[PDB]
Amino acid sequence: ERDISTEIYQAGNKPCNGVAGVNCYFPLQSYGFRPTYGVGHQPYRVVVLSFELLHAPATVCGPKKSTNLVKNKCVNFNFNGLTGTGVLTESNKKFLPFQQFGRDIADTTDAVRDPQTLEILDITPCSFGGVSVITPGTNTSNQVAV
Amino acid sequence: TQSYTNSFTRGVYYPDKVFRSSVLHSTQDLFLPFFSNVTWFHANPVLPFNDGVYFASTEKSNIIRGWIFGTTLDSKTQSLLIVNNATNVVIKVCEFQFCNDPFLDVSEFRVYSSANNCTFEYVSFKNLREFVFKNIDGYFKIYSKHTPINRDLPQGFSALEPLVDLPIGINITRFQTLLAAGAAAYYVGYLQPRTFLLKYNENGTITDAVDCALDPLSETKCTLKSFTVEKGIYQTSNFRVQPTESIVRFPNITNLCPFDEVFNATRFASVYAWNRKRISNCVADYSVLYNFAPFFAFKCYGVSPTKLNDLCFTNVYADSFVIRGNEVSQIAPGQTGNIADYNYKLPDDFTGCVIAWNSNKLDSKVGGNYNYRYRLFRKSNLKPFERDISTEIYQAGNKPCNGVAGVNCYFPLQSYGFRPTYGVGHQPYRVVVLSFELLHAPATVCGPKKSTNLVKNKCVNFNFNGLTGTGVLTESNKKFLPFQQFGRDIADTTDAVRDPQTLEILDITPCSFGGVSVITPGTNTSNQVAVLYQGVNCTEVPVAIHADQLTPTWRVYSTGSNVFQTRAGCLIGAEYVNNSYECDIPIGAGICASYQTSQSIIAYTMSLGAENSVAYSNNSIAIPTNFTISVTTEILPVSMTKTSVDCTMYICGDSTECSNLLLQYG
Amino acid sequence: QVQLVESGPGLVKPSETLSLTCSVSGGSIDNFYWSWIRQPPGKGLEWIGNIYYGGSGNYNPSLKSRVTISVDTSKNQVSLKLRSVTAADTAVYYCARDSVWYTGSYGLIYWGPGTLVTVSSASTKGPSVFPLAPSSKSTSGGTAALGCLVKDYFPEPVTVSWNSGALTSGVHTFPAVLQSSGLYSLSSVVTVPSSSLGTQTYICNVNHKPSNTKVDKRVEPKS
Amino acid sequence: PDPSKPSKRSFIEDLLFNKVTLADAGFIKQYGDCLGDIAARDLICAQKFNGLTVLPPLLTDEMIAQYTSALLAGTITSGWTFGAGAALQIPFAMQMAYRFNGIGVTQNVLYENQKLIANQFNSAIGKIQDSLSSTASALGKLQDVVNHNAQALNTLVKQLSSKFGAISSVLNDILSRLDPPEAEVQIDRLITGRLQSLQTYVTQQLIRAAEIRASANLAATKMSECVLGQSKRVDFCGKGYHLM
Amino acid sequence: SVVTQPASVSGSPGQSITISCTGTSSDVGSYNLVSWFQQHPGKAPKLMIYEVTKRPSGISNRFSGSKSGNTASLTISRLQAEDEADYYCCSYAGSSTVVFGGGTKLTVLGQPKANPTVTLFPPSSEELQANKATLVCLISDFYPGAVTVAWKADSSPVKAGVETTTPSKQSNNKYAASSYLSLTPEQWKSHRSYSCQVTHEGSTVEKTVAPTEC
Ligand SMILES: *[C@@H]1O[C@H](CO)[C@@H](O[C@@H]2O[C@H](CO)[C@@H](O)[C@H](O)[C@H]2NC(C)=O)[C@H](O)[C@H]1NC(C)=O
Ligand SMILES: *[C@@H]1O[C@H](CO)[C@@H](O)[C@H](O)[C@H]1NC(C)=O
Ligand SMILES: *[C@@H]1O[C@H](CO)[C@@H](O)[C@H](O)[C@H]1NC(C)=O
Ligand SMILES: *[C@@H]1O[C@H](CO)[C@@H](O)[C@H](O)[C@H]1NC(C)=O
Ligand SMILES: *[C@@H]1O[C@H](CO)[C@@H](O)[C@H](O)[C@H]1NC(C)=O
Ligand SMILES: *[C@@H]1O[C@H](CO)[C@@H](O)[C@H](O)[C@H]1NC(C)=O
Ligand SMILES: *[C@@H]1O[C@H](CO)[C@@H](O)[C@H](O)[C@H]1NC(C)=O
Ligand SMILES: *[C@@H]1O[C@H](CO)[C@@H](O)[C@H](O)[C@H]1NC(C)=O
Ligand SMILES: *[C@@H]1O[C@H](CO)[C@@H](O)[C@H](O)[C@H]1NC(C)=O
Ligand SMILES: *[C@@H]1O[C@H](CO)[C@@H](O)[C@H](O)[C@H]1NC(C)=O
Ligand SMILES: *[C@@H]1O[C@H](CO)[C@@H](O)[C@H](O)[C@H]1NC(C)=O
Repeated sequence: ERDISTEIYQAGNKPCNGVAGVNCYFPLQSYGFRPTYGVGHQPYRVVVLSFELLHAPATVCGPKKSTNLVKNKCVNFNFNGLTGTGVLTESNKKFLPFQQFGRDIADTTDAVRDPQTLEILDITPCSFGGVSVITPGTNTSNQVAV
Repeated sequence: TQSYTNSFTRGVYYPDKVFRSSVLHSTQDLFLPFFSNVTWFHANPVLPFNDGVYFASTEKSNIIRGWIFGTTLDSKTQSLLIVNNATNVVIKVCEFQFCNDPFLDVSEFRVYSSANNCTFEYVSFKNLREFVFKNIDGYFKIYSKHTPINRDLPQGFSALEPLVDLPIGINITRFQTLLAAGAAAYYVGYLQPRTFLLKYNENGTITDAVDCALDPLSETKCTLKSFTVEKGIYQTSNFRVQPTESIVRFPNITNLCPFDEVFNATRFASVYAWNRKRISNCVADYSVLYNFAPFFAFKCYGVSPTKLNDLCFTNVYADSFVIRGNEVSQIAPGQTGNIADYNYKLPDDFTGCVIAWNSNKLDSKVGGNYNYRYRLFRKSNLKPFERDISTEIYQAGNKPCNGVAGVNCYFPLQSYGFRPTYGVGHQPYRVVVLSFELLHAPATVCGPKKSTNLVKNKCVNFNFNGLTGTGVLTESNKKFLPFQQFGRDIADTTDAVRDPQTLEILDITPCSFGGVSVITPGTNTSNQVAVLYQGVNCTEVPVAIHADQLTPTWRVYSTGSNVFQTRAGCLIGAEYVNNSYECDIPIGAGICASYQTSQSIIAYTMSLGAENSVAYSNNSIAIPTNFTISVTTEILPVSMTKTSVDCTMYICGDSTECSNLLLQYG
Repeated sequence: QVQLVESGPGLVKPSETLSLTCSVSGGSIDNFYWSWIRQPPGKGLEWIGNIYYGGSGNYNPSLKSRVTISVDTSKNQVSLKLRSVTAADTAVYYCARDSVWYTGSYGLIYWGPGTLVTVSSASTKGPSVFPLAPSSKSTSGGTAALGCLVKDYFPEPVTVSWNSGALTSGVHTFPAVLQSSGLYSLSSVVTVPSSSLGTQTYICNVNHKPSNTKVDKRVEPKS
Repeated sequence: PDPSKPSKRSFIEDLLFNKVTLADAGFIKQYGDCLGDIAARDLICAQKFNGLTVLPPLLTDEMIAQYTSALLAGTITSGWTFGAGAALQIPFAMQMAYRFNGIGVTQNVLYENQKLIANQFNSAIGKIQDSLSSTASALGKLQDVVNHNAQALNTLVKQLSSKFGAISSVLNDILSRLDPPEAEVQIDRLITGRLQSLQTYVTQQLIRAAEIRASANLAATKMSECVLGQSKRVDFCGKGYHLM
Repeated sequence: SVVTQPASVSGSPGQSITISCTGTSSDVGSYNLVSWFQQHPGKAPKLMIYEVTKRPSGISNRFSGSKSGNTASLTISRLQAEDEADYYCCSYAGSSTVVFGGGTKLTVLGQPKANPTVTLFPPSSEELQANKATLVCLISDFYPGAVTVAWKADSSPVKAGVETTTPSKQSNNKYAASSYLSLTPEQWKSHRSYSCQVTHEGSTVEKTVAPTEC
């Protein structure tokens, strides 16, 4: 919030009526800023960069060459800095124009919107499963099944 | 013309830009509460804005065109103007000088006489059109939705898709409608910070919502994360009485602490003979310490500098000396070195602040300043906060020195160089260490804080010498001895305090709170519920209708709804019946509730069964003359679901760094 | 700004119960500490007790076995009851209230005028009001002191006004005397110009609360 | 049952009730009870002020007494017949003869020693009375259950004084002495510690509840077999040949 | 009373006096909650000091409070005539209990000697119709408050039927008293005159009444 008002501040109960005096101060005060001052009293220029983060169509991006789009394969995707690994498929989800991605029960990104071609891509974990080994005792044989 | 209406379930908008389908999502945001009190205007000063605005209008001719937003609307500050032609929508934020009763001249600009410094411009059966305006952060968010109707606000449901978001950081407090003799009508409501449960269907469309604070049934629905509730009694929430006012009690101290003569000393002491000054019986305003020395920042341990004005300390100690840049890191708990071992040692549990600033201009001489000395040799390390100004000759070897310097016989003190041409690490630095004794005895050093009056027998937010809390303060019978200042409880909670100004004892009690359960038949049966306040007499049930008596904003009628007192608590909304039936919804202590015939919820004492005296005598026997073959059914669980968990996939799904870190956990 | 006025019987027989009610004007009960104090005639003050709307009730340990103090917000008053009344309880009783700046049992700030309570079985008797007419020679000096003798009444006190309270200047009401019969007698005398004896009517109003006796007596020159 | 007493319990049931002292019955606790600050129940007030409360059982003690009275009356006036179908009355001597037949002793033994058996039963009941009325430490198991639950709650309360590595164990002190960002770390440490204490309490309660449920199933089986009938199982309904 | 105060104290106008209030370590030595009340005769006590030192609004700065050890002191500077009254100290005794002091009566030396004013009233006509006779001798505005009353039938002394009040301080710091002579109508009409004599500091003033002839 910014406050560029210059109204006289009323310290006490007496109204100031726009006149400085006892318990009536001018809200702004000037810095000294002389070159002979110590480090803690010298002027410092401050720039604050505030990042709105990525929820809407991103408009500020880092320098990053974008590759082609690969579908129906296990790939490492990076959509506007959202990284992951999975299979990207054409999606039937009916995104409204303001939306940019969809989430799941575990707040996992289940679908994305391609920034260049404004289409919807479903993201699926590539493929995985449990592997058990059936074996008689090693005292009997080294032959196993999977 | 101002009529009033219920908003019904109107005013639900998409809270974010994330697609969700077939899910119930709980969101806390500025929503228009269900069945709120909206104002209906017919066709004129400016209405307030508050936290948000819900605008609505049923039309077929498009008479209402635009809106005006701002605070004063007199060209002294930026104001928002939204208009729309038959094709385009024009939004400006110029510093308009609005007329008293603006209106678009059927175009023209009679709305505003002047418009300067435009810092933003944007161009882009009845029908009910609804809009929501809210000005959070630096964005003006406008949501819109228009639906055909065949009614002020139909009892159906329709979400409001977001329409525009504007990056203007305008402060807004008032607003006004705009239209192009004619007549018009529109509805206005105000948003509040409510929690809603939204229902996203398959297509990602919000189809239903539940206002979690509307009534006990909606609270139950939000607790269960469901829109349908089975018959039973559900422990929903806790009721708590909120504090009414704030009380601050500090010692009546007027003297200002003498921090000027510490930092503004003509010459600081040597580190081996560091100066110590005691600060007591004064008010300490640390925000002025930045004006005495050009130090960059505090280094506070156990406390944060910005909080130093909110605390009271029994005593303060200012220790001042001069070291060089390399040794400033040794002024800290747990350090070792020449300064930490032989000159100045801080305890490992140090609670205070360190303020070190470069003084190369004052403490350096062209030929070298040799006034500042440090102890280089000592038999053993110093204890914390110990001073050793001895100058006895140190004996390095086995030969006694007999007060004469020589081989393996050194003078313990050595002087710093301190020449102005040295590097930053070798230049002199003045160090002031503030040690806080903390608050156990009567505090003598306190921050600048006006103390208020004393309020007893009420739920208040108290602040006794920086000890903050919320509770009821009552006069205490505890026999404090004069040296004591507060009493503790089993959980080391402050149970009693001593008022610093009037040296009396005050007991502190938690204000009032309890469990709240909701007795309900199925929502398929009725929406009528009863409320059980657990373990409370039917007099501490919070009755006052305000925003400082309850965490649940809803309030089931505590008088008309038939109250009843069970050993389980206070039951509101159930009519006690002298009959006894089988237990349907167990409330407790032999009391059950059911939904019976109009129909309502009844509470009763459960029935154990029909009494049956057996016709016993010493020569009479009952013998059966017939029988019956009974087939009964007994169900027994045998096994359950066999589940397997992939630990790495669950915790660290497709992440090598996470997997490597997980390997560390055994 | 609040005003506290005590009321109740002025005579209680021994071994009875004494009840007093303090009525509040210009304020509400709220959460203030309402305290009852008493003072025997010619002796020091003695704190009886106090109570606030929250409940409980803190009493003097020497009297807590007999004292009961309550508060009624609906009727906006404070009630004091003292059981097993003995002759030692004859005293003037006051009610006091704490302020916002001196909250607590120690807040004795806004005091009532008080109410005298006497403990005995002696009969209550309305006073005899006799017109004390000054002598003709006493009125020849320009000043006539005319009065009313309030004689043979019990118990104290009585309030004597002149012309329904209109006449206040020059009115002196002397302390009552204890006669050998146990009854009380005082003389309320007003000094007036002698010129008004034939044109102004002087009627003394003697009010005795214990018997609810109001006597109006016109005082005329000796004839 | 004794109709004289308010709660229609028997003499022995009253002795048993006096032998076990509940820490907290779960009934209504007046606000002034803990506001008085003189009460000797400071443990219960501390538990209640930190969110730990006790819910009352659904069946009051009078209802349990009525249930036991009904079971006793059925057993006395109808033998085991009331556990199968309708209660069929039978003189008690003949029922005891049935039991004697059930343990392998001919009923003429019961009929010819009826007075002796009655006297022995009365003397045994009197000795049970004296044993209950003399030895205070008789109902060890129930008191152990009550003490374990109370001790668990007291430990949960005392866990609130632990810093868990934070600067202080009081949230208000942390909030007052530190800025929000730093204070969040200490509050996180306290939250983790107290959450772990709650999880420990709940796990112990689940295990102890499983044990209590096993005991309750055993008690229900003993009620069905020992009380509603005569049991041939050895040492299931007491040592010796079970009669009733 | 646990709290002890001096019975009385005297001072002259202009000088400063001190009233002490000695309690124990549990009432005065424990809390800064000592209050000083001023009570005039026939009036409710008026709060002069609260919280040891604080003066309520409307109280002159001539009254100051202090506490040391178990003794609270009220200092009155520039004594005046109206400051002569009773002074009490109340103290919070813990456990919601307040204890009052014994009370101290201040005396101001500034009051000079004042001779008494006497007024004598004979029985009224109604009282004689009531077969009773009462003579009223009202004495006012005398200082010091010590007078002696003697009644005379003609010239002979009268001892029976005399009821005299003790002196009572008036609102003007002077004293008042009243005497009553009870006589039968026959005694009233039989004597030529009756007299009331008041002696103060050795000076006697006499008033006389006689039956009226009609
Ligand atoms: C014993 O009970 C059975 C039923 O439980 C009786 O059988 C019924 O008899 C009536 C009249 O004879 C018939 O109308 C029913 O159809 C019969 N029911 C069945 C299921 O067969 C039987 O009569 C009874 N016996 C005695 C001796 O009373
Ligand atoms: C980006 O756009 C430029 C011109 O607009 C085009 O030459 C380039 O190929 C585009 N890059 C990608 C990755 O499509
Ligand atoms: C090998 O191990 C199996 C265990 O299943 C055992 O049955 C078998 O006898 C063993 N054979 C030999 C040769 O040890
Ligand atoms: C809305 O508030 C007004 C007064 O503020 C009241 O008269 C009206 O009844 C309220 N509306 C409803 C539906 O209760
Ligand atoms: C989603 O849209 C399709 C479009 O035809 C519609 O048939 C379907 O009913 C919609 N889903 C729901 C839950 O209404
Ligand atoms: C503090 O003391 C001063 C004078 O000692 C007084 O004026 C002020 O009112 C006191 N403040 C409070 C809060 O009592
Ligand atoms: C330090 O004190 C001297 C006098 O002792 C004064 O002249 C000077 O202004 C002070 N400087 C600061 C920074 O307070
Ligand atoms: C409503 O739900 C209850 C569940 O308790 C069930 O017994 C009842 O039959 C249901 N009624 C209808 C109409 O579905
Ligand atoms: C509820 O409060 C009233 C009044 O304080 C009291 O009479 C009653 O006994 C209380 N009930 C219970 C169950 O404590
Ligand atoms: C229940 O019975 C009691 C006593 O007979 C009576 O006081 C009460 O009013 C009855 N209540 C109802 C709902 O019948
Ligand atoms: C048998 O029962 C009757 C009443 O049912 C009773 O009067 C009688 O005493 C009983 N027999 C004996 C021996 O007591």
